[PDB]
Amino acid sequence: MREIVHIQGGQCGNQIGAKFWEVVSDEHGIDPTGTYHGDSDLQLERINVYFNEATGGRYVPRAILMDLEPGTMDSVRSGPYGQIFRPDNFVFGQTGAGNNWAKGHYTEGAELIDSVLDVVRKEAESCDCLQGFQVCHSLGGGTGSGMGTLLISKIREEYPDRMMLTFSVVPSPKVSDTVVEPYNATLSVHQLVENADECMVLDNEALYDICFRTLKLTTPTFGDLNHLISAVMSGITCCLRFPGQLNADLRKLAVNLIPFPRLHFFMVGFTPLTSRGSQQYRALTVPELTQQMWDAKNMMCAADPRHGRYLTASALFRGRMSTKEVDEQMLNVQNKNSSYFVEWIPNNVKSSVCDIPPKGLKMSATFIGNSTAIQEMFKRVSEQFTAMFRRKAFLHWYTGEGMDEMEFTEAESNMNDLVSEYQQYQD
Amino acid sequence: MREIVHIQGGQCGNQIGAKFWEVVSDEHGIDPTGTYHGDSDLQLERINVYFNEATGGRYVPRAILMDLEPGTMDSVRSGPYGQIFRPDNFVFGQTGAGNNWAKGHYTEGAELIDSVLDVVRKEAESCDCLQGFQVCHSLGGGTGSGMGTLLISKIREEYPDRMMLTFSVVPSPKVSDTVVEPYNATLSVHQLVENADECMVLDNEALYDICFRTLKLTTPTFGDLNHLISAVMSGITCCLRFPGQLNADLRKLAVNLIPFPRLHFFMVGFTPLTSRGSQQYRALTVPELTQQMWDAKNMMCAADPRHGRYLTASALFRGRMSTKEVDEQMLNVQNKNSSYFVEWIPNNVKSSVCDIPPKGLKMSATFIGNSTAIQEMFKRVSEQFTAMFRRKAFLHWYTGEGMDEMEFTEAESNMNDLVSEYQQYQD
Amino acid sequence: GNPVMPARNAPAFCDEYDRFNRDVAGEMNAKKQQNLQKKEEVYAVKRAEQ
Amino acid sequence: MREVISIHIGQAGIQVGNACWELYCLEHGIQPDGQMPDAFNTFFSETGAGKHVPRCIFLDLEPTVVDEVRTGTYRQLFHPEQLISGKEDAANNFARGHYTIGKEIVDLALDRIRKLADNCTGLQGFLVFNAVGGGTGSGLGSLLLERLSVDYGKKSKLGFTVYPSPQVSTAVVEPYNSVLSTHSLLEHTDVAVMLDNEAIYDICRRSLDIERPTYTNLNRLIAQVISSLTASLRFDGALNVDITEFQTNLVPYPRIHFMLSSYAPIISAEKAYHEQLSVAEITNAAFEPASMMVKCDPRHGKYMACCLMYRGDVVPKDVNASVATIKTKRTIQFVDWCPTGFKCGINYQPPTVVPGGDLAKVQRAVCMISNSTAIGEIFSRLDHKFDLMYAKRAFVHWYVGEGMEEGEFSEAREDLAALEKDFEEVGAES
Amino acid sequence: MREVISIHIGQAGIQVGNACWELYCLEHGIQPDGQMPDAFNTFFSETGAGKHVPRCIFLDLEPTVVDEVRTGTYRQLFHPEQLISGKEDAANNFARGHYTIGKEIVDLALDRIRKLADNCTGLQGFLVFNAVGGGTGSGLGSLLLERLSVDYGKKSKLGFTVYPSPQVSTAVVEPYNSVLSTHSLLEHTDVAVMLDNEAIYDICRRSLDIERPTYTNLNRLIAQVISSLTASLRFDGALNVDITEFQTNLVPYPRIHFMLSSYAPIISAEKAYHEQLSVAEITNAAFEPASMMVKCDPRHGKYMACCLMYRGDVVPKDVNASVATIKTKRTIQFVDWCPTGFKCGINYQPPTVVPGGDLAKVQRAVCMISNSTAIGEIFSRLDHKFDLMYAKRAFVHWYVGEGMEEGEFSEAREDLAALEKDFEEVGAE
Amino acid sequence: IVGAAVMADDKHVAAASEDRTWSLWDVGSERVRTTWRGQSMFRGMAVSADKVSVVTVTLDRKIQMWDVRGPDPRWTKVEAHGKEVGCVASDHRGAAFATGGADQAVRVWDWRNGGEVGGAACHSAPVAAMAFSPDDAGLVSVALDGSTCFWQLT
Ligand SMILES: Nc1nc2c(ncn2[C@@H]2O[C@H](COP(=O)(O)OP(=O)(O)OP(=O)(O)O)[C@@H](O)[C@H]2O)c(=O)[nH]1
Ligand SMILES: Nc1nc2c(ncn2[C@@H]2O[C@H](COP(=O)(O)OP(=O)(O)OP(=O)(O)O)[C@@H](O)[C@H]2O)c(=O)[nH]1
Ligand SMILES: Nc1nc2c(ncn2[C@@H]2O[C@H](COP(=O)(O)OP(=O)(O)O)[C@@H](O)[C@H]2O)c(=O)[nH]1
Ligand SMILES: Nc1nc2c(ncn2[C@@H]2O[C@H](COP(=O)(O)OP(=O)(O)O)[C@@H](O)[C@H]2O)c(=O)[nH]1
Ligand SMILES: [Mg+2]
Repeated sequence: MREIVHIQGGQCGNQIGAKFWEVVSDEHGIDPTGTYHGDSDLQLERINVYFNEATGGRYVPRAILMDLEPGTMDSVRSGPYGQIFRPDNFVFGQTGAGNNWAKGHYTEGAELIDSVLDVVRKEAESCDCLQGFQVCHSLGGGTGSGMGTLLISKIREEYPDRMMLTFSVVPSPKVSDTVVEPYNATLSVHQLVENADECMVLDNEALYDICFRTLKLTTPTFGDLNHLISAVMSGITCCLRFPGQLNADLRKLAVNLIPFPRLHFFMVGFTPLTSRGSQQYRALTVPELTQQMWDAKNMMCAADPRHGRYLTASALFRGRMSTKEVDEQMLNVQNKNSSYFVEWIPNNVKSSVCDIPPKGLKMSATFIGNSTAIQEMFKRVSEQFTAMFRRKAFLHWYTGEGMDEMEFTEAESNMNDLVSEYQQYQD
Repeated sequence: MREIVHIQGGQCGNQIGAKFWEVVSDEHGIDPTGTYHGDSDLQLERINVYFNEATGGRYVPRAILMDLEPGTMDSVRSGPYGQIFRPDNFVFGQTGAGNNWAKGHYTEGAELIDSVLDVVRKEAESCDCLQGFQVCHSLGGGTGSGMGTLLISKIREEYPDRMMLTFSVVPSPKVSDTVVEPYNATLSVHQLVENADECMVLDNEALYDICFRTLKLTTPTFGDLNHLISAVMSGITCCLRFPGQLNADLRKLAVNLIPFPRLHFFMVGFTPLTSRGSQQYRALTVPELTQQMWDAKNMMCAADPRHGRYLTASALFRGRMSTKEVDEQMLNVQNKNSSYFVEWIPNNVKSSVCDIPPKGLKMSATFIGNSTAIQEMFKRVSEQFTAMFRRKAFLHWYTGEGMDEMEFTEAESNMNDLVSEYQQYQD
Repeated sequence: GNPVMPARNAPAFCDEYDRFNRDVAGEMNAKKQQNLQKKEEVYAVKRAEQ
Repeated sequence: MREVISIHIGQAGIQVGNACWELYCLEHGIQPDGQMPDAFNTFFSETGAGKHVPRCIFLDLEPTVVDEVRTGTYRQLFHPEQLISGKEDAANNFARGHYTIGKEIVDLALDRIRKLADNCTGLQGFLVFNAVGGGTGSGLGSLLLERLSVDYGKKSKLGFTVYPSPQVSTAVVEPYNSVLSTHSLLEHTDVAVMLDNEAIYDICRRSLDIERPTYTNLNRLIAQVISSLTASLRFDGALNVDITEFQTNLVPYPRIHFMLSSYAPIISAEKAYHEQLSVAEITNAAFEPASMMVKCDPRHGKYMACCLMYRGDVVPKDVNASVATIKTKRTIQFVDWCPTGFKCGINYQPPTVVPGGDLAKVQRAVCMISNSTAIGEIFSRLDHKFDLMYAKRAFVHWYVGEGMEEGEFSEAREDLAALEKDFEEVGAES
Repeated sequence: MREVISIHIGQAGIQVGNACWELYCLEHGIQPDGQMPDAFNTFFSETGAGKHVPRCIFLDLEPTVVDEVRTGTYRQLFHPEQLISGKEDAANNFARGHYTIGKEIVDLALDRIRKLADNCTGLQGFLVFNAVGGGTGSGLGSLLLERLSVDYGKKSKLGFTVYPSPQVSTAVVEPYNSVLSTHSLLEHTDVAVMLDNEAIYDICRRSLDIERPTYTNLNRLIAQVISSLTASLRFDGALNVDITEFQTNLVPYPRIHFMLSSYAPIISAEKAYHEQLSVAEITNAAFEPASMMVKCDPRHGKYMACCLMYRGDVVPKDVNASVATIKTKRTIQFVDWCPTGFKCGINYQPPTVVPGGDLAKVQRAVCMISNSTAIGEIFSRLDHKFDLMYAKRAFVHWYVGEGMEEGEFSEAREDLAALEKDFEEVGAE
Repeated sequence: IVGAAVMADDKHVAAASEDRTWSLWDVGSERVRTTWRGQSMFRGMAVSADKVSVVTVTLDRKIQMWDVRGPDPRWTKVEAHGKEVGCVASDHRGAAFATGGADQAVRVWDWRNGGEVGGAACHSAPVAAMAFSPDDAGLVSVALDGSTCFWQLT
């Protein structure tokens, strides 16, 4: 009876949850209309984690879709699997952020957060024993970045004892969609280290590389990249929804991953990825899920895990597998390359087995990694931000909303303290 | 009640052991299933010497089969009478010696020598009183030679008062199955002198002489050589398993055939080896057994008994016979050619009469003879060893496993110690 | 199509009935017994050939 | 009349308890519905007419392991109030299992224990199943064992606890929760039997020829050890042994109450046809270091006291010959101040095999529960892992903010440090 | 379990690889689609249910031969990312295949090798296939063999290299690529088996009466040689010979690992009826110099050690009787430090006949791989061609400009010169 | 509870519910005889002539016929994979067997082995009921809407 209240942030958050709620509905056997056409009783036992019982056998998500431009709301609602969401949960603005982190956080965020926090309170008070609020948003834009992280702020003093599983895509070194990406990312990380409980870091440039290399799909869209993050957002809360030989919910994962309160950014990955030319020639076994689990190219962050030591790690195994093969493979990855693992923690790897695999798969696993290698992606965004700020570039668009330049200096301070504290555990 | 523990090593020992356990279980009346189907009561009186009674009346042989190549124990399961063996005693390796004495004795054989001693200790303590340990293996190989002599060294140190029987096949004069035979043969016989209580030398091209000249087999199968070996090994343990007028176990044979401790290398031969064409023309009588027993072409070693004088001898007679007429053949063979018998041992021949003949055969005999002519096939191997070692050829595959060149000079000098002490009795 | 979902002819795929069964020890016991019976059959065939 | 109450704490305890009561129903012929088509008194309570309810409580804070029992094949067996659930799990936190979310469920647990103790006339002891590596098993197990010591004095409590293995483990804060649990199971648990997952995986891979062992195949033989322990409570025998009688022989000193367990004839179905299982043969295999249920090498230490549990066709003569040969064996060793060392128990019931299981049908069995000085290296290895984590203050902020103070780790390690030195002090010759 | 990982490098590597895997699908009954309608474990790895995939990688810098496998008759047999292709070829340049373009593609090669090593339980060796006359075989074959020594230590590596002919060859810069390859495969390959195209040309004309043979005809009976020397692991026999057994019974010294090759019965369909293929005749036919796979004269030198691998209906008496006659002949000569010089391996599986091939169905076959001091005349003849090359610096600007320093020409020159001295001193009595 | 039927004797009842369970109980001593479990929730049961089979159709589009002794499904058939499978009933002679699904179809099977005899599709809505005439002349099989269907047995 530990439920999850989902928060959707901006353009990226609405589309990433348009496909996320499609996955778990087909996983739970819920049709696009909303009735239960599922075929067995393990689905019905845990629907309360994500959906709500309604009249007539309907199942509606605890999804609070919120943004500042109604165009994204029209796309998700009119598309397939768009009728499951509650119409009154479709709160939205009219002006739009316009890539301005200050606008999404100060000027037009003010008259919309009070509207969306009432939907949060209505959703959170109705359910019985909260586990945490899951939020998916972006750090490059302003609709889901400035307003999304302020939703994390105001929800934190109101519910401090609950979890906060935030998913954040970050700006890329290789390809930049917007110009103010270094400004919006660094100002959102400052609000994320102090407020969020644990952070799962995603990025677009790794997802293009994963789809090109592993999946052999030479022209990815936003469709197949969104379905990869949806395949992992399901994997984190897999043990809540289904029984297993060794269960692990969100607070199992936080205590075994972060040793210190500020080291709560992670890297994620999904194991059984294969190209259509390679499906008939690959066998699903725990030895080969494990080797694809720890591969550097399989991870979904720009930071190469070979550079930085793994401080802690966890494994979310799904399917019918023997726990000795889970235990021996994770022991084997600790000893063959012990130089890649931190020395003042023995048995860095957490493991847990969920007895229900995802839709159409024999076995699957989801990796979470607290590595010190992720300091290089915060550093790279930081050096993007410092180059712009020394010449006062694009700051008049930010100082016009009451945000003085004094807070930019301290936003870089703990930005550099995050990469300083990650570096001193590496040595 | 005087139990014999059989241990087999390598491809040769398992193939020798497979034919050995077929012959013994046939004359005991034991089917490949495991039950008893005999027609006489004499078979069940002394059956614990080779077979352990199990639940349900099944008899399981007291055999420990070892090899570093795992596919060879699949060949003994595939062979007939292959399901009588206990699956627990089938200790197996993974790598394989590959005709290397050092790989079987130090590097790769050490990881398996703990489990072989584990089942030998379990098997010895199960029976009431041990009578000895019987091993059949090779000296030219790497597993039967390397891992075998380490096992013989280990079980002699742990169990010092128990007898030792090595039916070790030795490299051939004429044609050799492998190039590195003298390296393995000299190192094996160095460990055999101070460990084996008595050794029984067999040669493959002496067995081919039996199958061609005497048995008139135009195309002898490789398993037909093991039939001749199994006929002898069943004959050495004849007096233990069956009553007779004059009984003689393996210890009474040792105390009569071994005048001095290091001279424990014998050559043997089974007597009534007749072709099917000449089966009807030969009278199966005691004098026809005796003179055919002492013939040079019967003996299964490349060393000719005519070259050097007999030191001692042993005869093991089975069937309906007369004690006087058996004994007068032994006095006659010591006087008609007295130059081939040593002078300071009167009555060089020991004889035992057993009352139960082999199944389907009216009367048989087995010879064991300690001769000073057996140095001809040790000086020959020393001739092979001194050629290869002087130019230090084929040695990097031995020195890479830990042993140095000084261990080669140990076996070279100790080989030349045995042929020195044999030679000075020929004079 | 669907990226992580296989294509109905792969070793990775399960039916909707198959993905919700949970007897790991039972299925491994059944596989062990079937493998031992098949090994006995292989040994019998090799014995007949020899 | 004789009865025991088997309490199960956390994810490990319920899955052991699922396998335990599966085998207990087969031993007494009870169908899973609870109806049998006087040997059942120690475990089951004859309720009304034709209904047998187990004497157990299944408490866990996480619902997911408990509702599987509420839904599965054994849902009709257990009384609905006997299975105790909570809203949220302890989440690998000893402080959460002890202080914050363990206090609102410890009061309801004693209520079910009191009503179960009122039902049984002669209560013989308590069997606690838990894992010290987790939060609910260690933390809530600490609170329940603390309350049962105050509430029920002098009563036996038997610690069948699961312990972190040296090389194989599945959580990061297992050194923290296990050291804190050792501060509690000393002063409260009367006799504690260590259980280690990796030693069973050594048994499952080798003795049973199961290449892929899991927790279900693990628990089926752990359920056999506890069933073999209580065999004389339910069936007759030549030399009956009771729960309060193990305490009079296996703990020489009050602070030495850790037991190593072993089960002798663990043979698969296909291997059982050839092997002859004699009483002397299985007794030799019971003392093998590979056949121990905890990752220890008992050759390292000296045996203080040993107890043997024979089931099936065992005459009292071949047990006396078997213990004579195992006493004279040089590779085993007994401490000099305990000249006799053995306690022998014989039960006439052959062991029962679970359907679809792994162990073969056998006529004889040994369950050895032994106290040795090789259990010191269990605590020494955990002390090294705790000190290596506590030096740089890792994961402490989770424990501190959930009720504890910082110095509670110093008390628990210093308590375990005294538990390290007294094993060597007792085992030293005089 | 016994397993090998066969890596194929270069145009000769894929073409022999495409021919040998056709042969390996015939002994085990594997269909071209990949479905069989425990002996197959050493070559084909069981993935899922019903599918058997080869344990090979096909790496080549030129994508015009790799896609032929990807569009030919064996599209469904191979795992598609096992076949590694490149943008452009090494262009007969050792320097290009070792320094310029071979550096980026070797990382993908070790990635796929790491998958194959972890998948199979027990390795037994790496089989290599390359032509040292070409840029990819010399260059990329060198860099791959450098990596396998530092990743998988003390593991046996088997060399099967197509070596340049004395008389007729298809390259001009073939002295350069061959010399630089032998400097790297001396200390890396544990077993090296030379193969010479004009020797196999001479076999096809006489023994097989094919007046116009192509590369397809040459690769088929080369595939029979590789299949015979691995036939003992696949099929049970009286005298099993292992991959690890080959090193321990053929090389007396760690730098002398070059061995000849000869497959004994090479008979067409029409000639099979008139020839009584007895074991004494084929064993005598194996030691005949015109049946050797390398254009060398073993009468000039002396055999250091020999190996014999027998397939089919061979009893062990008449293999011992046939090698008894061999040791008595004075035309064959043995070194005085190796009196017993044979290793005999007997299997019970007759060789399989390919559809449309020229080798007829036979009962008994021999595969003779032997070390000899006459092999030193192969390197000495190519010593003279490289010295004529490097005397006035022809075709060097393609090498020096593409990464490598010209000092490595003399370093590989001196190494093969020491190898010439080493063969001439081991043969001295 | 979905399906229920008296036995051949009046002393015993049988039932089949949505808890993935079905059972045979005693009227006199109101306690369970034995309990059979399944892997999906049931949607109907029927009892053949004289004890030989008890058949149950589930949510997961499958028909499972059972023998009362030897607890294992004697024969399971996956069928009508378009939509759900709704209701069943038994012939009194024990030679025929009706099946209805959420498809537009009705099916006729045999108790010994599943062999399709019945027609393709007449009714509009998903099925709700069955039960052949006591002389095997016909079958009134009814849909979910206001539609009844009369069938003559071939
Ligand atoms: N012997 C045995 N041990 C188990 C089994 N399942 C889990 N464990 C052990 O339990 C540990 C996990 O901690 P637990 O105490 O079970 O977790 P929990 O009971 O859910 O407690 P919380 O996680 O705090 O809610 C693992 O390290 C295992 O060693 C089992 O089936 N058998
Ligand atoms: N026996 C045999 N030899 C071949 C075959 N294919 C190529 N060769 C040899 O290879 C030589 C040509 O050089 P290769 O190594 O094949 O050239 P490559 O592999 O394409 O390497 P690059 O030219 O750098 O791309 C020829 O002289 C042949 O002797 C073949 O199918 N069978
Ligand atoms: N994976 C993924 N990324 C997206 C999607 N839509 C936008 N993005 C990323 O979001 C970044 C810009 O965010 P933006 O659309 O401006 O967020 P907004 O402020 O809500 O409009 C770009 O770098 C995109 O790569 C999507 O559907 N999937
Ligand atoms: N008489 C006989 N000799 C054998 C048999 N098997 C092998 N040999 C001989 O043993 C020698 C090789 O020993 P091998 O089996 O390779 O020993 P290993 O490699 O150490 O296990 C060869 O000379 C064979 O002639 C057999 O069944 N009977
Ligand atoms: Mg838990």
